[PDB]
Amino acid sequence: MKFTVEREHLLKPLQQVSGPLGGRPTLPILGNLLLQVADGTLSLTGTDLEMEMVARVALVQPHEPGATTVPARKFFDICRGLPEGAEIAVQLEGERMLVRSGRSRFSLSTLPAADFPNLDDWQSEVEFTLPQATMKRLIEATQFSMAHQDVRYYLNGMLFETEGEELRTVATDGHRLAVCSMPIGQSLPSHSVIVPRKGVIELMRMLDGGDNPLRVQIGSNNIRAHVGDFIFTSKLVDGRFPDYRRVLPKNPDKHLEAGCDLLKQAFARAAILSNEKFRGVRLYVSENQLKITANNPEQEEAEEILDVTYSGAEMEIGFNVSYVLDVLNALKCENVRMMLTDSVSSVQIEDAASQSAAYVVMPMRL
Amino acid sequence: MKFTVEREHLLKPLQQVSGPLGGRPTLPILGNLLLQVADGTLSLTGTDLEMEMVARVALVQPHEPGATTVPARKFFDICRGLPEGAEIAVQLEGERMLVRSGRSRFSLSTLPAADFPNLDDWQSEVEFTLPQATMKRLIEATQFSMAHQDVRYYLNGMLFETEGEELRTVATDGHRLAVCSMPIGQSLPSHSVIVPRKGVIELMRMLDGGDNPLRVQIGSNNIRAHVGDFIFTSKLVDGRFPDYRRVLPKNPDKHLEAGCDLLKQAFARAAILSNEKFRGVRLYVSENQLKITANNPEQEEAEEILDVTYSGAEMEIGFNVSYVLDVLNALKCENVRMMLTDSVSSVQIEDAASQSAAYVVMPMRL
Amino acid sequence: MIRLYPEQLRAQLNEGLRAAYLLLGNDPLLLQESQDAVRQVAAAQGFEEHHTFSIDPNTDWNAIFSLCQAMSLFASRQTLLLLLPENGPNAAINEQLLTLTGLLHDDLLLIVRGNKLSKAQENAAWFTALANRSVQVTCQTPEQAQLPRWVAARAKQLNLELDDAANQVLCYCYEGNLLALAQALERLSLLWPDGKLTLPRVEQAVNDAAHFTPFHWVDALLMGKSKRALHILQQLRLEGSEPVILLRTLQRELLLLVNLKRQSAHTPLRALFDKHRVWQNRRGMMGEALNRLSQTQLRQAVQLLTRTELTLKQDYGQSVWAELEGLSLLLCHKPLADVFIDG
Amino acid sequence: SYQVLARKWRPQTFADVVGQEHVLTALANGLSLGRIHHAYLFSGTRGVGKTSIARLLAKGLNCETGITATPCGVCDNCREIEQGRFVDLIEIDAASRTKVEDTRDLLDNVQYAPARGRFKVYLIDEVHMLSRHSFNALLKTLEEPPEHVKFLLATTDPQKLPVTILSRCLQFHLKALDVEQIRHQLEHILNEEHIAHEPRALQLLARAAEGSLRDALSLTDQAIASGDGQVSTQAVSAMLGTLDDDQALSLVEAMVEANGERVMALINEAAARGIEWEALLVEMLGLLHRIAMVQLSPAALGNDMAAIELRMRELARTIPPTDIQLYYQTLLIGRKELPYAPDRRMGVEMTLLRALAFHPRMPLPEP
Amino acid sequence: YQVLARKWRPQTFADVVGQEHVLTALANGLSLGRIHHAYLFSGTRGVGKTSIARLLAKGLNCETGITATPCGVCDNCREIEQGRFVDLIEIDAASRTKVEDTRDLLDNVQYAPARGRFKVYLIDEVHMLSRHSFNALLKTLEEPPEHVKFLLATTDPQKLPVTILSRCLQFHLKALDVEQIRHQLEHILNEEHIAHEPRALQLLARAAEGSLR
Amino acid sequence: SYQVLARKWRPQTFADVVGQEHVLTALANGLSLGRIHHAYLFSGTRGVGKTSIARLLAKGLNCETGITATPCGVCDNCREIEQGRFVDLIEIDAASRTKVEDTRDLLDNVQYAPARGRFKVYLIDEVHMLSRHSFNALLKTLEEPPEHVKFLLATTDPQKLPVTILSRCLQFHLKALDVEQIRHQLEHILNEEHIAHEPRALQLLARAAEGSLR
DNA sequence: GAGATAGTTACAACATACGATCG
DNA sequence: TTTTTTCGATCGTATGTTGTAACTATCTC
Ligand SMILES: Nc1ncnc2c1ncn2[C@@H]1O[C@H](COP(=O)(O)OP(=O)(O)O)[C@@H](O)[C@H]1O
Ligand SMILES: Nc1ncnc2c1ncn2[C@@H]1O[C@H](COP(=O)(O)OP(=O)(O)O)[C@@H](O)[C@H]1O
Ligand SMILES: Nc1ncnc2c1ncn2[C@@H]1O[C@H](COP(=O)(O)OP(=O)(O)O)[C@@H](O)[C@H]1O
Ligand code: ALF
Ligand code: ALF
Ligand code: ALF
Ligand SMILES: [Mg+2]
Ligand SMILES: [Mg+2]
Ligand SMILES: [Mg+2]
Ligand SMILES: [Zn+2]
Ligand SMILES: [Zn+2]
Ligand SMILES: [Zn+2]
Repeated sequence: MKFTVEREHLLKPLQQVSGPLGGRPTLPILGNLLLQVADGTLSLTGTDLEMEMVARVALVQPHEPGATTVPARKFFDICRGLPEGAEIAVQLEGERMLVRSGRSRFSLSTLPAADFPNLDDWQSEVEFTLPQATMKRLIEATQFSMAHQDVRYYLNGMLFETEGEELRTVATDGHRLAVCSMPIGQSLPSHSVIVPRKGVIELMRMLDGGDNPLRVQIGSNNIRAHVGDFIFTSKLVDGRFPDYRRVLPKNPDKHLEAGCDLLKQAFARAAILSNEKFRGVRLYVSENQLKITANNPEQEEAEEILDVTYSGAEMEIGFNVSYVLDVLNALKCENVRMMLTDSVSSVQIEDAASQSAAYVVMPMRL
Repeated sequence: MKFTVEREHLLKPLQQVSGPLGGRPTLPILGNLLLQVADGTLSLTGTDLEMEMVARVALVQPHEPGATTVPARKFFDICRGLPEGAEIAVQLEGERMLVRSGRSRFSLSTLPAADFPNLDDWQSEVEFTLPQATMKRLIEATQFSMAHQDVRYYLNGMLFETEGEELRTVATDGHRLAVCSMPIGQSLPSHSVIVPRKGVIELMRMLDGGDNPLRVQIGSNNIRAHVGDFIFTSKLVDGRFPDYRRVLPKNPDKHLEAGCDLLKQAFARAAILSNEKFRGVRLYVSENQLKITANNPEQEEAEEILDVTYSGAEMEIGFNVSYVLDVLNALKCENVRMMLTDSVSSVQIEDAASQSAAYVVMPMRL
Repeated sequence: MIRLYPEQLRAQLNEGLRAAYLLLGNDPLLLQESQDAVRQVAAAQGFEEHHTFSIDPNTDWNAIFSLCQAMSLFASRQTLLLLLPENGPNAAINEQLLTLTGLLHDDLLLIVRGNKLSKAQENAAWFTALANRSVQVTCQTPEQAQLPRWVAARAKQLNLELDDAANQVLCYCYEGNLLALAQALERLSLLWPDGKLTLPRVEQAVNDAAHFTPFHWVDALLMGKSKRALHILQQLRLEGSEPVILLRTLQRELLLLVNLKRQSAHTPLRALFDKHRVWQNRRGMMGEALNRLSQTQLRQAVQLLTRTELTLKQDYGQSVWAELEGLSLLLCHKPLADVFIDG
Repeated sequence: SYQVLARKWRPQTFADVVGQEHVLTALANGLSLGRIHHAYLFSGTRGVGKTSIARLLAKGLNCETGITATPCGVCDNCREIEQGRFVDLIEIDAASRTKVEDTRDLLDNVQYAPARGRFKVYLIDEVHMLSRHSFNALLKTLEEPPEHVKFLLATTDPQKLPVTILSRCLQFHLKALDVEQIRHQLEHILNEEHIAHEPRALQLLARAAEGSLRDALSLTDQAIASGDGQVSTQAVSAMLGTLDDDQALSLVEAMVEANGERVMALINEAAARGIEWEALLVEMLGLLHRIAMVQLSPAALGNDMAAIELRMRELARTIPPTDIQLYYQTLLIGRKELPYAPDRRMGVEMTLLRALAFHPRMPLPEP
Repeated sequence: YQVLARKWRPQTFADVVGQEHVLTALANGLSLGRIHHAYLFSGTRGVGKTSIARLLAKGLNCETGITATPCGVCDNCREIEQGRFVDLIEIDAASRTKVEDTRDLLDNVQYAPARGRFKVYLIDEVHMLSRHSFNALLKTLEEPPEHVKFLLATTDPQKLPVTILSRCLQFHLKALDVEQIRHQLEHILNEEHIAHEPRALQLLARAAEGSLR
Repeated sequence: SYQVLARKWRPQTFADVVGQEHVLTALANGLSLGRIHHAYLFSGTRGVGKTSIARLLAKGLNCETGITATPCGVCDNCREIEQGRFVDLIEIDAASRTKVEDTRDLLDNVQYAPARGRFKVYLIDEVHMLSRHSFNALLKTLEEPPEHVKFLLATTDPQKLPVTILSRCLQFHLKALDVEQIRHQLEHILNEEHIAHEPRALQLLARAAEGSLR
C-alpha cells in the first residue's frame, strides 16, 4: 500500500470515523481504523460490531493498491499535530506503516486486514432520499422522549415508519409520547422499524446543515445512510413497538389555547418555586382563567394567575414540571393548543397552526 | 452586637473566610469564625492553626461594637439560602445569636472570643509593597517546578529572597530548577525565606489582576499578605534551602538558539509516540541540526529534524519531554536559548531576549 | 397481618390479592418460588410492570415515589419489588418505608423480600401500618428432622419414585441447601426418563454441598455424634468461617454445662433449668450431655479451649482447626492421650 | 512445532471427552427432548473440561442440521466455532474485563437479533471475578432473558457468586478424572503421537496428576522433553523426585520405622531445595496430630488430604498410639528449643535423632 | 569497578554451575523443537533463575535459529547481553502489581515482534502479583498467540494459584553444593588474578549456604 | 543553640570514631583500590554509630577533591552534608515511610543524573521497618542499579530483612564498645568540655553503659 | 470574517465502602 | 418463643463527587 494526501482533506474524515471508536474495545482490532487504497480512492472504515462508518477520499497523485489497519487515536493525533498545508505520504513495509510529512517521520504498528470484521451484505427493501432539514426536524422533534435506560428494549430506540408518502418518527418512555410526521414527496410501502439510541446520535452528527440530500436504505434488520461521501450502517433492534394511535385520546371534550411564552414563564417560576424533588405542580383551569400552585412537599406556595382562552368546565389536575416544560420547549412557537378529557386522562399538546408534531403526557396522580 | 447589612456586600467575603475552613474542624473553636464589629467596620477572621484569612468590610448603617464567634457552616448556609437582594440583620441576644434571615429567625451558638487562637502582635522583619502583576508572574513562572510530596521537606516549598533592590523566587524538586527575579524599586536587606506550597497556592489564587498594590510583610516565623481589604497569614517551613548558584552549570559553552514555537511544535509532535510512563526523548545536536527521537515500548519510533544556529561539536543527550514542554510553556518568548556542556551535565534554558528568568533540567541518564 | 407458609400460599392467591406482600425468611429457594408464584398470579390478574429495587444507602427514594404516583400511558397496576438488606431496615430506612406506605396506592402491588426482622426491627410504624392489610409468608429452612418429608413431597410432586436410601443420601449430602437439592432432583429426573430412582442412580450423580452453622456443630457435640460433628467441622472450615465465632458459641454452652455439673450434686435438674431459663426443646438433650460427661471431663475441655484461644489470639497460629477437631473428639466420649491437652 | 500437547488435543466431540458421564448424559437428553434452560453454570476443579464442555454445548446448540447432542462438525457454524471466530458466539474473559462499563455494553448488545444462528450464546469464563455492579447488571439482564439468548457460565469458586444469580441458572458440578481414566487418555494420546512409553511411567504420571488432566498432559510434555523424545520409567521417576515436595510425610514414615540413613538422606534432599526448617517441623507436628486423631476415630481424615490418604491410614493402623504420643511430645520440645540451637538444620537433625533413638525421663511426681 | 556478581553472569549454557537437569531438559526441548509457551522457575535465592531465563530467551531469538547453543555474537545475542533488546519485555512484577498494569500489558500482545521471531515476556517476582492480576493471565497463558512466550521466575511457588501452576512447565532449581561453589570461586579468582588460599575458599563456601551470589 | 552532648559530639571524620577498626579498614581499602559496591548494610547493637559511619561514607563518596577515605570536612559538599541540606543525599526514615507508594516514587527517580554531586546516595535508616512489598520492590533495582546511585542501609534487627535482600549487600557488623574505650571517650569529651570528673565516676558510667556509647 | 467570552466535556484528585493477608 | 467475633497496620479494586483546564460554538465588532 502507498498513497499521499493533504492534511485538510484527511482531517475531517478521521474525526467522523473516530467518533464511535473509543474506550477499551472488546477486541483490539476493533480499536483500529481500516484503510484500503484501490480504484484511485482511499476508504477509511471504523466499526464496533453494531455501527459502521465508512469515508472515501479521492487521490490525485500516484499510489498503489493495498489494505491494512492502523490505531485510531495515534493516527488522528499525528495528523492533527502537523502544520497546516502539510502533505502526508503513507506507505506500508513489513509489519509497519511509515507516515512522512516534510522532515517528520513516524512508524506505526499494524495488524493484518484479513481479520477485520465486516458486516454481512444484505438486500435493501425500502430506498428513498430526503433533505437534511427534514430529518433534522424529525429527530429533534422526537428525540428527548426516548427512554434513557429501561429493561424494555423497544423503549430505548426510536420508531421510524413509512406510510404512503409520509415519514413518521415516534418516541416514548412510558410516561411521555412524541409523534412527528412529514411528507417525503414519493409513495413508499408501509413499513416500521426501530433504531437504537446510538444510531440516532450518529445520524444527528452525520448531518451538517448542507444542501446535499441523504439516501436512506432499510432492509430486514439493518439501516444504511449515504450523506455525500459518508456511509453509515447500523443494526435494528428487534421487538414490537407499542402502537401510538390508540393511546391518543379518543375525543378530548376540553380545549385550551395558551400563549407559549406565558406558559414557559409560569412553568419556570413554578420550577424555581418547586426546585424540591417529588410531586409536581397543580393547575386549575376555569373559564378564561388559569391558576398554578406548586405542590412541592411543604414549601410556601405563591399562586400564579393568568388569563387564557378556555370554554369548558373548570377542572384541576397535577402534572410533572419537567415533562410539561420539555414538551413546551420542543414546540418553539408563540401559542399552543392543549386537548384533554378529564383529570385522570392523557393530555395532548400541539402547535396552534402545525399539527405535524404532537405530544401526549399522562398526568401524575395528586 | 446588632447590625443590618445587605446580602450582596456580605456575600463573597464570607466565602473567602470559609475557604480555609474544612469539613472536619477537630476542635470546637476552630470550627467557628471570629466576627468583630469595631468603629465603622466588621472583621471576619478564620484560621485552622496553619493559615489565617481575615476580611474587613466597612459598615455605614448603625451598629453596636462587639466581638464574638459564630459557626461558619451555619452562617454560610444562611447567607446562601436567602433570595437576591435580601437584607440580613444579626443581634447577639445573651448566649445565643439571632439572625433575621429574611422572614425566618435563626439561632446560633456563641463561644467566648478570648479562646480564639489568632495573632494579635505582629513584628515584621521586612516589609514592602508591589503591584500584583509582578507577584502573579513570578508565582506562575516558578510554581510548576515546585515539589509536591518528597522526603526532603525543605523542597516542598518556594524560596523568596529579597536581595539588594530586587526580589527573587526559586523552586525545585531535585530534577529541575526554576529561578525568576524582578526589581521593585525599594532597597531591602538580604533575606531568604521558604513558603510552603499550600500558602503559595492560596496566595496565587488570591491575586486577581486588580490595580490595587499588594503589601508583603515577613516576620521571624510568619508571612503576611495584604490585598485590598483581605489579609492572609501563613507560617514558614524553617528547614534551610540549598543555594541555586551551585546548581547552575559553570562555564557552559555549547549554545543553541531556536524558535520557541518551532521547538514547542516539534516536542509536542514527538511526544505522541514517547513512552507514557517515563516520557523520554533523545536529542542529537550537530552543526545547525537538531534531531529529536522518541520511542515506545512496542517499537513505535518518531523522528523530527529542526534547523537551528549551532556551532559546537556533535552531542547526544536524553531528556524528559514533559519538563521541556513545561519550561517552554512558562517561558512565553519568541526565541529560546539552551546552554549545555556535555552529555551528562545539567542543561540551562532561557530566552535570548532577556535573562530575567532561567531554568535548569537534569538529563535522564540511561 | 395474615401469616402463612409457602405450602399454602397458592390458595390465598386464588382467593385474591392484597395491598402488599411480605416474604421474610432465610432459604432462597422458598422465597424465589413464592415471589414467582405471586408475580405469575399478578400478571394473570392484569399487572404488567415489574419494577424492582435493591435497598441500599445509594438508592434514590424520589424515583420510587414518582413511580408510585405517576401513571403509564398504555399500562396500569404496576408492581413494585424491594430487596431489603440482610441486616434489616434502620431508623432512616424505617422512615423511608413509612413515607412509602403513606404513598401506597391500591393499584400498586408491593412485595418485600429479605431476612426476618428482629424484635426491635419488626416493631415499626410502617410495619404496623402494613399489618392491617398485609399477608406475610414465613420461609424458614426445614431442620434435619423435617427434611425427609419435604424431600419426599417434592419428589412426589415431580412424579418420581424415590427410595428410602436415596432420600437419606440426598438429605445427608445437601443438608441446609434446598436450592442445590432441587437442582439435583431436576438433574436426576432429566437423566432418567423413566423416573425410577434407585440408590446407585442417585449415588452416581451426587456431591457434597451441605451448609451448616456453628449452632449445628454445638448441638452435634452435645448429642455426641462424632462423625456428624467432624463432617460439620470440615464443611465449616471449607466454607471459610472465622474460628472465633465457633469458640464463642461453644464457650457459653461449655460454661453452662460446667456450672450445672457443679451444682447438680444437690439440686434437681428441672429446678436448675428453670433458674437458668433453659429452653424446653433443648432440656432433654442438655440433660443427656450432663449425664454422659464426668466431672474430670469438662475441665480438660476448658483447658484445651483456653489454650486454643491463647494460641489464636497471641501467636496467630494456623493450627486452630486441628485443636478444634481434637476438642470435638474430646467432647464425645473418647480417651484422648492427654498429651495434646498439655495439662 | 507440534503445537502443545494439551492445546492440540482439546475434545471436539461428545464422544472424545472422558468421564463426566452424568453431565454429558443430562445435556444430551435435554437437547434431544428440547428441554433447554435459560442459563447454565459449570463448576469443578481446574483442568477438568468446563470450558471444553461449554464450547461443545455451544457448537451443538447452533448446528445447521438442528439442535442435537451430536453436532456434525462439518457445516459452516461448527467449523467457525472450532476456529473460535463465529459471529454469534460472543466469548468474554470476565477476568480481564470486570468493570461495570464492559459488562453494561455486552449486556446492552443482547437487544439485537442473531445474525446467522438460531441462538446467540454468551460464554462468560471466570465469572467469580466480576464486580458487584457487574453482578447487578447481569442479574437485571438475566431475570427476563430473550428467547434467542442463552448464557453459559464457567467458574471454579461458585460460592463467590451471589445467591440471586445462582438461583437463576442450572448448575452442573464436575468431578475428578480419577487415575484410570487419566492413564487411558495418556495412553491414547501417546499412541496417536507415535511416542514410546512404559506402563509404570504412565501410572506414575496419572498418580501425580491428582485429578487434573491438564496437569497430566503438562507433566507428560515435560517428561518427553526430559526423556529426549520418549517416556521412560527412570526419567519420569527422576523428574518426580525433583518435583517431589512431600518430605515431611516421608521423614515421619522413616522415623517411625527406626531408620537412620533414610532420615539423613531425606534431610539432605530437603536441604537441597529451599525450605524453611520450622515449616517442616510444624508440618510434621500436624501430620502426627492427624494420625493420632485418625487412630481415635476413622472419620477424622477428611477429603482434603486425599492424596496421602492411604499412607496415613496405614500408619495410623500399624503404629501404636503411645509411640505417636511420644514422637509428638519430643518434636514439640524440639520446636520449642529450636531458636536457641546453633543452627536450624543442626537443631532439626538433633530433634530427629532424639525422636528416633532416645526417650525423655518424665518428672514423675515424687512427693 | 563493576562488582563480581554483575560481571560474571553466565552468558552460555556452558557457564552455569550445576542445574544439570533443567539445562538438559531445555536443551532437549530446543533441539527436538517441542517448545512450550509457559515456563516457571522456582528455587532459593541466588541459584540462577533469571540467568537461565535470559539464556533461554537469547537462545530462542538467536539469528542463526532456535538452538540450545546460541552463538553469543550476533546482534540479538549482543543486545540481550546488554539488556536492551526490543523483543525481550522484562517486567518487575514487584514494582507493577496492579490489575490495570496487567490489562495494559495484555491489550497489546497481538502485535507481531518488531525484529525477533518471538516476543518473550519475562516476569520477575511473580508472587507479588495481585489475585486479580493472576486471574487476568489465565486465558492468555492457556491460548497465547503463536509468536508469544511467557517466562516466569519466583522464589515461593506455593503462593501462586493452582490454576496457573497447571498451565506452565515447572522447573525447580536446587541449592549448589559446597564443592561447586568452591570451584566457581577458585575459577573466578584465577580469572581476576587475585591471590587466594584453599582454606579461605573452603570457609567462604561453607558460609555461603547454597546461594552463589 | 545549646545541644546535648549526644548529638553535638557526633564524629565528623574517620579519626573521630572509636573502635570498629575492621569496618573502617575495609572501607578505606575499598575506597583506595577503587572497588566500590552499591549496597552496604551496617548491622549491630544500638548506640554504636551505624548512622555516623554511613554519613561519613557518603561524605567521602561525594567530596569535591575526589573519592577519598579521609574527607576534608571543609569543601562545600562536606559542610553541606554536615548541615543536612545536601541535595543528592536522600535520608529516608524507613520507620515513617513504610508504604509501597513512597518506595515506588523513590525508585522512579533513580534514572536522573545527580544535581551537583558525582553520586546519588540513598541513606535508609531502620530499613527493617519496611513492609514486605517495599522489600520486594527494592530487590530489582538494588540488584543492579545505575552507575551514579549508591544505597546505604542501617539497621539493628537484620533478622527482619528477607534473605533475598541480605544476599545482595555487603554486610558490616559493628561490635559493642568495651568499657575501656567508653571510659576513654567520656574522659576526652569531659576534658574538652571543661567539666570536673573523677576516675571512679567514669568507671561506673562506662560499666553501666552496657556497651552503648549513646 | 476574525476575535473574545461563555458553556460543555474530559481528566485528575479526593473520599467512601468492601475484601484480603500477616503479625 | 433464639442464641453467635480479636485488633493493628498495610495493600488492592471499584464507584461517586468536585474542581480546573482545554476545546468548540455563538455573538458582536
Ligand atoms: N474430560 C477431558 N477430556 C480430555 N481432555 C480434557 C478433559 N478435561 C480437560 N481436558 C484438557 O484440559 C484443557 C482444557 O481445560 P479446561 O478443563 O477446559 O479448563 P477449566 O475446566 O479449568 O475451565 C484441554 O487442553 C484438554 O485437553
Ligand atoms: N548456575 C549458576 N552458574 C553461575 N553463576 C550463578 C548461577 N546461579 C547464580 N549465579 C550467580 O548468582 C548471581 C545472581 O543470580 P540471579 O540472576 O540473581 O539468580 P536469581 O534470579 O535466582 O536470584 C549472578 O551474579 C550469578 O553469577
Ligand atoms: N564509634 C563512636 N565514636 C564516637 N561516638 C559515637 C560512636 N558511636 C556512637 N557514638 C555517639 O552516639 C550518638 C548516636 O549514634 P547513632 O548515629 O545513633 O548510632 P546508631 O545509628 O548505631 O544508633 C552520636 O551522637 C555519637 O556521639
Ligand atoms: F481453564 Al480453568 F479453571 F483452568 F477454567
Ligand atoms: F533475582 Al532472585 F532469587 F534474587 F531470582
Ligand atoms: F540510631 Al541507632 F541504633 F539508635 F542506629
Ligand atoms: Mg477453562
Ligand atoms: Mg532474578
Ligand atoms: Mg542511627
Ligand atoms: Zn454442524
Ligand atoms: Zn546469536
Ligand atoms: Zn570535602
